[PDB]
Amino acid sequence: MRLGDYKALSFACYGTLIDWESGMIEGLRELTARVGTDMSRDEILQAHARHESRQQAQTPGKPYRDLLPIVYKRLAEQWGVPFSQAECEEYGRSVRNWPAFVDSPGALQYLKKYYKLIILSNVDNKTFQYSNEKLQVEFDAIYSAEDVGAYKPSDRNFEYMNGHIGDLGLEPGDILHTAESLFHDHVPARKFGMANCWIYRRHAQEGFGATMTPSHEPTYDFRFNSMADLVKAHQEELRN
Ligand code: NA
Repeated sequence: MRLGDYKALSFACYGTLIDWESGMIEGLRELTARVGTDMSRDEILQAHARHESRQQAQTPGKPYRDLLPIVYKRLAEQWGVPFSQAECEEYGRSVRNWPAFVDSPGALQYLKKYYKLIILSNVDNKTFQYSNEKLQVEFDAIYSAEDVGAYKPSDRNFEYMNGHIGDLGLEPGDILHTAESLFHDHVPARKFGMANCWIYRRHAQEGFGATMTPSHEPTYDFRFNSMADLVKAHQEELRN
């Protein structure tokens, strides 16, 4: 069972290629400073994961940049600190500052040589253009939550990808779904019978950070601690 068996990789973006945990810690810094209970990073991320995934279910058609402001409000109210709508809206704009993992641009450019690259992302298209600039690769397709009308882990996102990859000359069995989030990506990927590759960005950390804690952890065909390690295993495959 080999990385080279696939014509395409489908990538989650935020948490896999973009360091959204660092990004949102920064975007929430003013808000969490108001709380002054000195919350740990992961408590902030997990609190965000809860309000984000629930609001994504509540208003699946809402652009991510308009959804995160509601998450900010919910966090502020849960934590019991004051806030303004203007801060909420600004937090939804902060995605465009969320930094790439440093191995992402180089890894994606390497992978581009060997695979069509597909994005399957919990994001709106306007926001994602900024992330794509940070990533410095051309994607063969970008299937976003805005396109879909729903957020991962909804079935609709994978259905929407499967219904469009024919335009790229692909079938679902050609695609290795590559992602960090067990909850958003690997549970549904397995439900759709996709081969999957877990980029275990949190290998040296505890718990699931900005993704919901899955009750039934999914299997995965490949696992690597980083995009760099995915590339390393690929180069090794070609050596053999
Ligand atoms: Na994403």
